[PDB]
Amino acid sequence: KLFETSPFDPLTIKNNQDVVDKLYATQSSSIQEVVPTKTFATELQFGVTS
Amino acid sequence: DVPFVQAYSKFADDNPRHLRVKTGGKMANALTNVIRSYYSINAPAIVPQV
Amino acid sequence: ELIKVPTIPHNLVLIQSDNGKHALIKEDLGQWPVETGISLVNQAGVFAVQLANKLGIDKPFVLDAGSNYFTDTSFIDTRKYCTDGLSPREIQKALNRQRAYYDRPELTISENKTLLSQSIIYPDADGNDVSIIFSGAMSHAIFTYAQSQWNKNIIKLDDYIREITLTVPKQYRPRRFKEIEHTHGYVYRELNQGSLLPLVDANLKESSSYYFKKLMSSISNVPVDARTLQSATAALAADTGQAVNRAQHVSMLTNRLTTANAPTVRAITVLTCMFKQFRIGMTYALDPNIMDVAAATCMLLFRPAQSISDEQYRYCLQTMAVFLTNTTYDIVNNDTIDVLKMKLRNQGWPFVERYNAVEIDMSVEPLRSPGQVGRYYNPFNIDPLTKKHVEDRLEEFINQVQVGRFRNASGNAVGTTLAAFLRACRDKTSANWRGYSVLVSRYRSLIPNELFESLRNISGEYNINPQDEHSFFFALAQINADDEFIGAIDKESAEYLDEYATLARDISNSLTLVKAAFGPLERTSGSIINHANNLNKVINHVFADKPLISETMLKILTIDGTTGKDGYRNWLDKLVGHNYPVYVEPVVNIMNFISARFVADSSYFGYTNEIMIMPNHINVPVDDRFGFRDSPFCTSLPRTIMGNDVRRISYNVFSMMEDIDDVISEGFILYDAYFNFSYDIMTTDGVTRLKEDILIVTDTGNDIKPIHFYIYFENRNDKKLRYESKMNVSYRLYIKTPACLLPLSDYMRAQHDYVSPSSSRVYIKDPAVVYTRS
Amino acid sequence: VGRYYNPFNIDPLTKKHVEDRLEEFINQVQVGRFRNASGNAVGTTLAAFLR
Repeated sequence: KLFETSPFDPLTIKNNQDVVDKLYATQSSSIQEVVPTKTFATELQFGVTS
Repeated sequence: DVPFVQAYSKFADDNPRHLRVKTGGKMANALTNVIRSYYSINAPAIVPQV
Repeated sequence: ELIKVPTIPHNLVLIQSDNGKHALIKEDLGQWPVETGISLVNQAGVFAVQLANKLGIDKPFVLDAGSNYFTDTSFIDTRKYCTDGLSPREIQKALNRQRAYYDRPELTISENKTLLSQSIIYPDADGNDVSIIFSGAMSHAIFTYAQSQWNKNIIKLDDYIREITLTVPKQYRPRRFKEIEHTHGYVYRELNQGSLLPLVDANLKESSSYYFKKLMSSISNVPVDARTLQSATAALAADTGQAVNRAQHVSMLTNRLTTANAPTVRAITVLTCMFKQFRIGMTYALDPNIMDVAAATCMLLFRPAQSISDEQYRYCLQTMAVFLTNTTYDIVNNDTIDVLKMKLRNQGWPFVERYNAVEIDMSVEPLRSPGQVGRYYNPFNIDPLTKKHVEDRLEEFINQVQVGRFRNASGNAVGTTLAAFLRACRDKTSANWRGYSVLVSRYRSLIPNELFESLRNISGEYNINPQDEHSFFFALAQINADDEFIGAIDKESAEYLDEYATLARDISNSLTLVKAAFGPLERTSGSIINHANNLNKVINHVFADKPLISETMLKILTIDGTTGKDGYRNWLDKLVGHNYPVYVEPVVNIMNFISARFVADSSYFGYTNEIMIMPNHINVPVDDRFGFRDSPFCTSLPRTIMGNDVRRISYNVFSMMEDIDDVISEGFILYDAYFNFSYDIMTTDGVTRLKEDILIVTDTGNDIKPIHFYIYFENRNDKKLRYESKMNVSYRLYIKTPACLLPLSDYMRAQHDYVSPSSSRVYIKDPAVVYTRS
Repeated sequence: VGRYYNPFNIDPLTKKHVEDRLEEFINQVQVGRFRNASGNAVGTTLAAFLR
């Protein structure tokens, strides 16, 4: 078997966003270079609203 | 262009338009005609009192 | 986040007569009341926001109408038929009814196919989908302009990363983006940086006190190594012989030691080295002791010269002279710094000089400081390159103090006590400066460069007690960076970043409000009274409902005890006449566009500048395109009627006219006012008339009643309606034909193009490029 | 027609006190020492009142 858990089921996807979303959901099964944690931000600007 | 639109509307009684020549409206015509009348007694002097 | 609009907001409606002879296309954008006597531009601003909400363009968005299509059953036809906009089948039904009235044959198959294929979707070179649909002209112009404005803030992910690489610290694990996101990733970000200087410069005491208090609370909780004072005290007692039986100067130093306020002082230490000019104060006893001299010496040696003002520096030198040289405060009151330095140096005291701290550059660019280099001072005046004090002769100076004779010609009790105390402070600062240097750098990354160079200790709240200062250096505690403490800092960085962004938006909003609302002041009672009343009206409106400015600004303004309304009113007052540059945002551009069209094209929104009242027996040219009976619409208001120019009267003059009966007999044009009007188009045939009488006469003045046209289509060979129009109607009201009306024959003028971005694009909600270490 | 003095020596044109060095003057009082032998925190107390 090529994969213990498939990265994504091709039939379920519909566009490019579902591939990205599914890959994030199944990333725990794979050997990840960097294990995700809380994200750190260095820049944030809020624009004026209507 | 907002300050110019107000000034033109007051002077010409009409909004400026991109496809219509900016002539100053009826005030410009009246000002031109009275200038002709002042110079000579032989000028037409056709501007109505109203 | 970004909103994906599924359908194009066309505003077209189809009106056709019952017999089908006449049909028209009308764009309905609503009716907006307009008031005369006040500025029209200001009113147009209020209506622009409401119009934007109606079209759905107020908030950032991208069109997603690419998938709204179907394919014909014919095998040749591979085109994609759009379903947005006015349906071509509706026009085909209207056109066929028109042909039935004229007895023409119905539309052929070839003509039907061309009409039914007018609305299509086709791809462009860049992968975007272009939709050609029937829609209103102003709806197309406003919607497409808003698209171009929001697209300015949508950039590729790799472009966003390149703009924020310089601000990424080294101690954070990089984020691994998916391969799709690197190729087709996009982020909606506004990258303009707004200055916080307008708030800081106007309110310096309030801004400084707020940020110092927040910083002090964080630094006060830093863990420190628990080292007992017994080892330090025992060494001091041995060096300067301490006897229970005798009274010595060393005891006065020892009994006054206390570590109760140690967390507070160590937070002050960080504050001095974190800001450019953070000046601290120090008040000694009326009769100085050996503790005050030790405390004063510690301040001059281990604190930056930038933190000690000249007046404090002179006060420190005066205290030493009173104790060491046996003089009074009144004598040294008039002596200068140079004179005081000579007095102490002659007696053998060398610690009379301030020392400048060495600046250390930050590794990364400070936040909200694009293209700038950060700096901070090394604690305890230790040169990082040499890993020792700036003064290279400190060892020699301490020995000189030891052999000196102060307060007594015979013996060295005072000198030995101070020398032993100063050796202990030197050793503790040498061992523990690295921990404080790391602590200072961590808190420096929280503040921008503007706050670094602007905030000052104006109030003087943070003043160090002499007992706390000398106990601080004698019992200096090593800084321990616990994992819990490290994570707490990371949470604060997120909250600091959000607070700065919120403040920048509030400053930009307040700067826009001041320019539009208030003018310049004059040395007159009328100007002052006018300004005071207008200022109160604006403040009442901004704080009503959901306040315009956030709670973060109100905390800064209320830090002195004043109310939120009062604090904002004072700050707005100082902003009048500001030269601060304000970056124009996409939403401001959108509103100015709709405001410009509201003024330029008034017939779309239900008001006009001129109306004409004319007797029925006078024949005037009218718009006959739509087939209306007794059409109240003219292509343009005639300049001449029957060879004479039409009289024009302003509304104010017509209101005061008492000879109105003579004027109406001839006919006139009313102008210098905004006339709100409404109309109803009925499919049947009838007498076209107005709902109410044209004018109302009162003893006070004349006025025009609200205008509402009942418009019917015309059947020429109807004697009953022709006679009623001429005999039952005496006066008629004419306005310029609204530009929203469009005959069915010109349905090709409703074709417009909308571009939707590619469907391969993926939008990233969190574009940050690093993770937390743990 | 009449004329009156604006209260509290505030210029309406500048919207501030007439003395253009007031902020510098108050900071000078805050850091000053006045009665060292017989007084405590006179400068700080007076400065806080002035602000």
